Amino acid sequence: MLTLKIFVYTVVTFFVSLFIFGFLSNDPGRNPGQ
Amino acid sequence: AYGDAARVFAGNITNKSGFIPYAGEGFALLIPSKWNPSKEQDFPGVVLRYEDNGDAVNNLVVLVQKVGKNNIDELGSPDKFLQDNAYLFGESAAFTGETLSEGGFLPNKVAAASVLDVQEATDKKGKKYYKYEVLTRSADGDEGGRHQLIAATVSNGNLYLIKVQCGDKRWFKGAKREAIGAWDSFTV
Amino acid sequence: GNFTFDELQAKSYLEVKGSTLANQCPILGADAQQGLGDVKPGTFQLDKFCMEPSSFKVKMPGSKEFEPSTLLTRNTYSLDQMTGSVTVKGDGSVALKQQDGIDFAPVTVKIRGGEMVPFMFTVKNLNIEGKADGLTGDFTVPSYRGATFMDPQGRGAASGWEYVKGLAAAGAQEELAAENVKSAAATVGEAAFAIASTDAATGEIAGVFVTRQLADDDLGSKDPATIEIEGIWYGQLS
Amino acid sequence: LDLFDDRKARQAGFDIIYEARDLDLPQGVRDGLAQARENLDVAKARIKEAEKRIDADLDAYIAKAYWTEGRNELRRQVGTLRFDLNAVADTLPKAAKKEAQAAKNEFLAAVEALDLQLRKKNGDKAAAALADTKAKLDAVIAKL
Amino acid sequence: LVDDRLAGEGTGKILGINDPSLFWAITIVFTIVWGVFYVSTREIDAASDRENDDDFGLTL
Amino acid sequence: PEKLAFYDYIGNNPAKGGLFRAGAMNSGDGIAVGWLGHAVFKDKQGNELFV
Ligand code: CLA
Ligand code: CLA
Ligand SMILES: CCCCCCCCCCCCCCCCCC(=O)OC[C@H](CO[C@@H]1O[C@H](CO)[C@H](O)[C@H](O)[C@H]1O)OC(=O)CCCCCCCCCCCCCCCCC
Ligand SMILES: CC/C=C/C/C=C\C/C=C/CCCCCCCC(=O)O
Ligand SMILES: CC/C=C\C/C=C\C/C=C\CCCCCCCC(=O)O
Repeated sequence: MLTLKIFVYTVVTFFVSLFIFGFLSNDPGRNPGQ
Repeated sequence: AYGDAARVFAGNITNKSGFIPYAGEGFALLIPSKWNPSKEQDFPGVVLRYEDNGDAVNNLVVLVQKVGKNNIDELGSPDKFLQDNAYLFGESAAFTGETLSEGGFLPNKVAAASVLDVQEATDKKGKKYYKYEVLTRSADGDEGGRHQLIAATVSNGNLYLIKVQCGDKRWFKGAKREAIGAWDSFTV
Repeated sequence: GNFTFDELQAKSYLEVKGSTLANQCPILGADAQQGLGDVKPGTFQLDKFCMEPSSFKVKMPGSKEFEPSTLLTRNTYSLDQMTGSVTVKGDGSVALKQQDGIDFAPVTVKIRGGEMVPFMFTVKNLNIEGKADGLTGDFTVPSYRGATFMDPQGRGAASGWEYVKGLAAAGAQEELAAENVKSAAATVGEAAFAIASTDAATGEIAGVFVTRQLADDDLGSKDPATIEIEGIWYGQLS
Repeated sequence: LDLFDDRKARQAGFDIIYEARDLDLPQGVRDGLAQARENLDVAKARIKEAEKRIDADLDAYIAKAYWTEGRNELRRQVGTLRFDLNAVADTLPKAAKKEAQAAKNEFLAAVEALDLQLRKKNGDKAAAALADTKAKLDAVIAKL
Repeated sequence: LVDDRLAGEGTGKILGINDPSLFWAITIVFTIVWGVFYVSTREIDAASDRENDDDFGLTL
Repeated sequence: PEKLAFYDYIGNNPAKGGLFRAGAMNSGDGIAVGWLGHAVFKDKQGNELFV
């Protein structure tokens, strides 16, 4: 059961870190406006 | 037509005591105004029955039975009189079996009655009364128990008895006032 | 266990809460004498008598061997805070009787085939006697369900329909006469206790137990199975 | 049904729960604050019982390191001590009631210190605080 | 007892960490993603054809 | 007549069926074969009772 908890924690933190550091990567500049 | 004007700008309420007086054949009592007449005759000798609009558990009934004795004490002691008239709380005749899985009940018993208070007193006229206060509990335990108020007397060779029922749930929510008022107003 | 009475009382509710330490029985210290020990013969007041099971086995009706089971109802299967009386004789015979306390806890387990087997773990009205090596007795097992319990279709013993209200056309339902009758009758079980340690300084005892009883029958609508429960127990004499 | 004699239950306090729920009665009557002020005998008996219980049971629990039991005892039956002390001290002259209030404040600060030490799970500090609390309670009882 | 369990629900742990392995997993994954982002954040900014001065960003 | 008795049956009442109860009434209640008789209920004192 501890292995499942470790695996789920790893997956969740991976996806949340992806979300955070993707929205930190100059997101407002990705628009078609001139 | 009628011609009666509407009671506009009237600062008085016609009835606010919460009780409606009743004059019967040899007895009188104050019936709660929020109750309605009923057509049920559960006990022998029923001459009056009223039940609450919001709950049929709250009710009162008046029994006038024929007896030989001219006085209430000749029917026995108050404990003996209550023991003889134990059918007023109903019977568990439909349940025919043995069980041991009840909460606070004797074996093979799904109901019980706790005699909380007994009293013997005489009215202003000089007629003796037998007053009881019981709390009957069920195996399932609906309403958290039922409160039974009984006042019995004998007049002109007939036994006059009143039983007022009120669920505990309504009893502690403020409906004990009407039940106690109806119980204390029984005059013969 | 792995904790004594003093160690348990030295904690806080906020520290015990959620750690499953409230579903366990205390063990004795190093001062405990083996067996009966040096207890003066006489009748004591039993208190803080608890029994913590450590294994459940189920023998299905039609089998001659017990089978392992997996618990499904979490940490709710420990009887604790029971009170009674304990009498010790000069020869060594001990008699134990249980009067009050939390002496029952419903338990549900699953077996190899996949069938849930509810049962009513209890030592209600325990009456055992014998030597400190082993005490053999019996107890009463009340019905799993009460008399006022109503089944999915609203059929109960002391409250509910006496037939199937859904099937209106079938006037008598002679085919369903078996399941329309509910009986919350009680049964009995057997126990075999033992004493392994005793501390006469503070009046504490401990040992092991093995009990046999019957599963539920859905108010007389099933054939009960036999379940064997074994584990440790603890009590205080004063 | 089957009759049972429970007429002695009312003498055991059967009407406490029903009186506490009576919305017609004032809040003081429901909470029991009116009865204690009317009858100071109950307040005096409660104060004496609280003092005796504090002494004996606090000694026993701190000796055996029963922190939860000690705190619960400090707030199970002693739970009306502040109200009882206020009620008793309100029936005294100005100077006497002022001295009683000062002594009660000192005693309450002592109890707060003892409870803090019991929560922190100290033995010697809790024992010293308990001795001080007993002394202060004796002083405030003698003042009243 | 009959079986074994983690026995951690309703306790009040920081981020639900009862074992240091969970802390190690969280920290390692976060650090890896942060390092990958940190290497490239210089190149990403240059796609706007502007320097990251005090006037940078989406402004109105 | 048994016909007159049979006409006095809520099973033969047409407003007692269902939308997805397919088939004839013989498939839901069974084929009637005889009339049991008029059931008369009496009190312990002899007074008649009606259901
Ligand atoms: C022993 C541990 C340790 C290590 C390994 C480092 C290492 C580093 N520090 Mg220092 N630092 C430490 C302790 C440590 N520090 C402490 C305790 C403080 C508190 C005062 C600081 C304060 C500090 C500041 C304020 C700054 C640094 C900076 C740097 C980085 C400069 C190189 C860089 O520009 O590449 C670019 C870096 C990356 C692309 C990351 C690549 C990923 C590698 C693996 C990073 C190593 C991460 C982690 C610490 C590894 C632990 C090792 C252990 C598990 C075996 C480098 C990652 C500078 C930095 O660039 O900050 C981000 C910076 O400005 N450090
Ligand atoms: C037009 C009106 C009509 C009426 C009133 C009747 C009346 C009767 N039929 Mg006849 N019948 C009809 C037309 C009609 N039929 C037609 C057109 C055919 C040719 C197919 C038949 C062939 C027929 C047979 C083969 C049988 C009858 C029988 C009967 C009796 C039983 C009724 C029953 O159970 O239906 C129940 C009907 C339903 C549950 C369907 C109702 C429609 C619902 C609301 C919607 C379904 C739509 C949905 C899109 C379906 C999806 C399908 C899929 C998902 C499963 C009843 C006296 C039975 C009998 O008793 O014979 C002695 C019998 O065996 N009928
Ligand atoms: C705070 C920094 C935020 C940075 C930006 C984040 C952007 C959004 C990212 C995604 C967020 C949603 C998904 C999160 C999934 C992982 C979390 C999870 O499931 O934890 C679930 C775990 C459950 O942990 C459980 O713990 C138990 C014992 O307590 C047992 O150990 C269990 O086994 C264990 O699972 O809970 C936590 O990890 C606690 C999280 C506490 C967070 C505190 C945040 C404080 C600062 C913010 C305050 C405001 C927050 C919002 C309040 C208002 C909301 C309407
Ligand atoms: C990167 C995302 C991964 C996707 C893979 C998809 C599904 C994997 C599913 C895992 C859930 C397993 C649940 C049961 C765990 C074992 C329980 C046990 O101890 O028996
Ligand atoms: C090179 C030295 C410089 C900096 C290092 C400083 C501090 C490191 C301290 C702690 C690292 C481990 C953290 C563990 C968190 C708690 C885990 C748990 O709750 O089990």
